[PDB]
Amino acid sequence: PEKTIVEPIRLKGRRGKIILSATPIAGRPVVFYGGGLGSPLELIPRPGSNVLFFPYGSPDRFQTWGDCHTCDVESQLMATYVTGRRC
Amino acid sequence: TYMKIADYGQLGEYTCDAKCDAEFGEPGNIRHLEGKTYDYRGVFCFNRKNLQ
Repeated sequence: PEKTIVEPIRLKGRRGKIILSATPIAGRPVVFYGGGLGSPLELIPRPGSNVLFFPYGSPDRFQTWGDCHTCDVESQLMATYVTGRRC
Repeated sequence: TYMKIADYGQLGEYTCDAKCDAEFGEPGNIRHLEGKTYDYRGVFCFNRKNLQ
């Protein structure tokens, strides 16, 4: 119980539905980072479920146009939260 | 490549009179220098998906 998970997210949908594989606890803000986001951003999940809606308004986009060591493909977006129960 | 005049050197002194002679002095100097041209190059690439 009280496990913590960092896992990559593969965005799905034109409204941006994110499915987490562990149902964040209850009210702890799950945090998304990487994936061009200039700063980590927090979101509250719905209790018991694991579906989130990504805010379409993006905070930042730290793109890297022009690079021949990685072909500036992308850094993938991750997410971090805690799962399971307390007692 | 291009020429350059190092120095004209001295030619002829204030000789005396009644002296059937002259002095060869000291000739000048002309050097011949040259120079290259250097290149400047670079490279940059894309991914053709975000570019589209």
